[PDB]
Amino acid sequence: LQYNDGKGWWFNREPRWSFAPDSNGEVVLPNNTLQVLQAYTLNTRKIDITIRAGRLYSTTLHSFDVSPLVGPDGFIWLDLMLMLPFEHMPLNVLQAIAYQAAAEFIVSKDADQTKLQMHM
Amino acid sequence: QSDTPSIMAESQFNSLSTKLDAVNLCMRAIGRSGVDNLTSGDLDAEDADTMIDIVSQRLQYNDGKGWWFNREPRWSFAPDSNGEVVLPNNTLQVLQAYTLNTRKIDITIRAGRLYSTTLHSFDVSPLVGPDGFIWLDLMLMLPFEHMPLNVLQAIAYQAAAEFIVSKDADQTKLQMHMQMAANLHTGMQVEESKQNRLNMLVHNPTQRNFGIMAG
Amino acid sequence: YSYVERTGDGVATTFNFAFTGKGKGYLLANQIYVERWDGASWQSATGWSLSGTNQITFLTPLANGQVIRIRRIAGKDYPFAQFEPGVMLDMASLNNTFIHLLEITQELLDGFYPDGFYLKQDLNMGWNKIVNLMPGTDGGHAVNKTQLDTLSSHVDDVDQKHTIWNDRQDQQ
Amino acid sequence: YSYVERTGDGVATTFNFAFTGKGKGYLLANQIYVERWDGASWQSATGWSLSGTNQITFLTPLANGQVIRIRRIAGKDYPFAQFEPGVMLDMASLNNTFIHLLEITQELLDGFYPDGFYLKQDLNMGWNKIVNLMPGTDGGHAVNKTQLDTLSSHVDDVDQKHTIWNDRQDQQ
Amino acid sequence: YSYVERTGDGVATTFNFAFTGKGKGYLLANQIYVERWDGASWQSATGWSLSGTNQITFLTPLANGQVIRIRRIAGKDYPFAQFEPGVMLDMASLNNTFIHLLEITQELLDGFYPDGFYLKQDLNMGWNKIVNLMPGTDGGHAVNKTQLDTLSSHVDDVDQKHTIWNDRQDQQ
Amino acid sequence: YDANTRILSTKYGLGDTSQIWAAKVGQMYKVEFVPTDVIIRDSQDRVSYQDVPVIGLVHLNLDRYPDFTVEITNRKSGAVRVAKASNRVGGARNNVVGYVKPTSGTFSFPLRALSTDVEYRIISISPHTFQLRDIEWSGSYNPTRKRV
Repeated sequence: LQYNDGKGWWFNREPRWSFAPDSNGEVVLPNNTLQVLQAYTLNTRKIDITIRAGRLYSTTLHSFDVSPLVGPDGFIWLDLMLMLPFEHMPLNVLQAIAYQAAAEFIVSKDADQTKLQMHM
Repeated sequence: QSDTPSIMAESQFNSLSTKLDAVNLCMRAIGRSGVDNLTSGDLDAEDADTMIDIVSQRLQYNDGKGWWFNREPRWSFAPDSNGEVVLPNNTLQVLQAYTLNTRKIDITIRAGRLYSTTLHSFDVSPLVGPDGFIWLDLMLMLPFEHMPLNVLQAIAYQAAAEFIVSKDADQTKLQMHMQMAANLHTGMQVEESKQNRLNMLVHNPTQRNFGIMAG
Repeated sequence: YSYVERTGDGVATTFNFAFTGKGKGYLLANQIYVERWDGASWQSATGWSLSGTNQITFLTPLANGQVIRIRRIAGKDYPFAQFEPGVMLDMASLNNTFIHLLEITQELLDGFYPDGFYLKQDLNMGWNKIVNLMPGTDGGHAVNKTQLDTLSSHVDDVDQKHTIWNDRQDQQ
Repeated sequence: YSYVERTGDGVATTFNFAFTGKGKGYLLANQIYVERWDGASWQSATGWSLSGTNQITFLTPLANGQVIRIRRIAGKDYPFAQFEPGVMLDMASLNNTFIHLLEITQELLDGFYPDGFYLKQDLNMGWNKIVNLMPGTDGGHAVNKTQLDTLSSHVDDVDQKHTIWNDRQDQQ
Repeated sequence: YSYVERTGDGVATTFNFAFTGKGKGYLLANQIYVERWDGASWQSATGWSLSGTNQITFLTPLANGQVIRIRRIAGKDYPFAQFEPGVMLDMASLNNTFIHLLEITQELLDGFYPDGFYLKQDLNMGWNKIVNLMPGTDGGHAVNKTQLDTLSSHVDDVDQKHTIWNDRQDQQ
Repeated sequence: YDANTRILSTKYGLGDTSQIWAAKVGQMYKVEFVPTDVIIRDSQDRVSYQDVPVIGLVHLNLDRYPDFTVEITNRKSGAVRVAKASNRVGGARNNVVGYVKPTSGTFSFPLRALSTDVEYRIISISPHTFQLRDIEWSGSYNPTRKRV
């Protein structure tokens, strides 16, 4: 539900980062990232970034590392969103998530039509 | 001093990434609880395993092209002196590369290695590009792992609905899963174009050509 | 232990492998991985099919003296079984889990490491030998004393032709 | 796997890491270790605090080009949990123990060796190269091809200056 | 950790050892193994016996300057305890299985390796050092800078002879 | 068990090692059970031996049971399938390592065939009691054509 349709809410999304891939090669994405995009600021060429298991990938270079895609005098800049856990949430999502999950919970276990239609 | 490190260090999100959790999720809405081990000895355990594998490339293919992670740009094969080139691992589809001064030649994929219909020769020596290793575009199949977190949720719900209709016959449970999974697919397909963004101009050959002239 | 080496020649198309452990020696069919020795590199092979419990069948017979290596790679990131309360607790998972966790260490004893591996710390061997090295091509590669003998041989010949030049110069 | 490296370039004060495993990757908050590279050897950083699920906040922004890495340290002596008579069997402890036994393996699997480590026996790599090694410093340290190239070039230098020295004498 | 270095020489016939773990620190009596170093290499000791749960006694006093080590080796191919349907789980086997799996990992943390161990793929040094290595014996062995230093010094010695024995030519 | 010396040796920890404990030893006997096939009984009390429902799941209600196995056999293909059941379920009282107390519960295994096509056999090899209370089947019934 946090990811919703495409980009998430205001508290999920995080602004531009800096990953600075090592000498070995590619850089590792932190825990769970719903989606990662390159920063779209000026004077930056559009290079495809794709996320495989954990650390990312480059389809055009076709190599697992991303060392050749380091930008001019800037290591690497991209935009991503975390998935923060159930606690430390805006209180509105807390109630919204409960009813949606409970409504689905109804029909996992037998529920009356009445209970399902109202909760949905 | 301060309390931010102390309190939220205990916080836990426990996102779903394992194949087994998808099977366990698929093992709900049906009755019995999920299996602890992928292999186990329960027949329904491997039945759910088969569903995940089958629905994998079905979903990953969309209609025609898949998402951005299935994209694989220009390849080079350089077919061996023995004969034709063998397609790497399992590929959903194969398309010809579309660079300049490249005539259209037919490429068709048989078991592994490809076939050219016009030549009718199962080996393709002469249609190699000039100093080029038959550049072409294809689409690998990633396993259940090595995929974004959202597509994992999308494939699980879609597979769960197919398991229910095969296993059980209930209108209420089936209707919800089909509707709700389709909601996630559109909610995920919307960002695919939003990612790797493309526009009318530049990309369209006739629009860019018109743009350069009279400007 | 895990890895098994095999040579192929003739019409033979079926090869048998045996791993340490109970029964078949492995938990999943996905753990089996096949490699072919091209004589220079660790190239992977294609066209192999698992026909039996502990044997594989190729589509075509191997050529003269072809070398293949059947190894077994286990899951490197998650435990085999995930335990939760309220689930059908079976004992087979416990036996499989211990074998799997024992298995992940097994190939490490053999000597396999995942790709992109480097010892980033200062290692020590406590005064033990390092043997069986090839000559290094790039400057970053280490060198055995075979190159050292060649360099020692090189300085000998240049020094000996130095001597013969002065020896005939002393005739003058 | 276990280690995540991050290079800060000005302004930035929050750095993220990702240990392998389901969910977070580390069982307890004390398992995180932060080390800083001063250009010579890895030192232990100070002032860092946990301000996220896997993001840490430094007191001051790091200097441009500074290289640090994040490690997961697990207990290497005792099992995570012990089972005794008359107690509820806890799947939470059972799951945590298996992760604990695994998480020490990725530590060893990625080459992270404890301080004061040296293998007591001769080791051979079976016709495999050693790569990415700078020139040694101590007499007991190994030497790579670059040092051999330096010495070989010097032998050429003494060879060539012998030739110029011996040739112009030959005219008299 | 697992190994204990003991230098007991003269009169004394019994030695006491402590291992990391619970209680006696070993699963079975046969795990304990003794090594004696003769000044060149390590080999199995003779005449030793296990006195009790800890500490061992030799039949004769060790010679002056003798050094021995007490190691803990455990079976690596098989899990310690295998479970069967319709039997009862006891705490001895359950705790020991984790102890055994923890024990085998610790053995690799001490640099102990089994016989017939060789790497299959080349390993990346990642810009680090090699220390305290003797000069090699066969061409397949590695080299320390001591051999390079001697070769360079030997090269210099001939170069000095090249100078002076060509110097007297100049006045001639 | 040593045959020559007719002595049983055990390495398990039975408690205090300074006392003497007593144990029961003897031969074991299998328990075999085969319930009848299920046929739909209409309200007018007439049978259709060809109109056979498709069994989806079988639920067994038990009061005291050790770990056992259920054998599935097919009269047409001849393949045999074994579903192993255990009395250990997470979060329950009978989960202590000490002893698995006799407690009630339920167990479900799939059949995946016509009722007249396969048979399921209950096999138990354990010194503990095995009490089978009720057997329930669940599945799909498609009446292609109505009964007389």
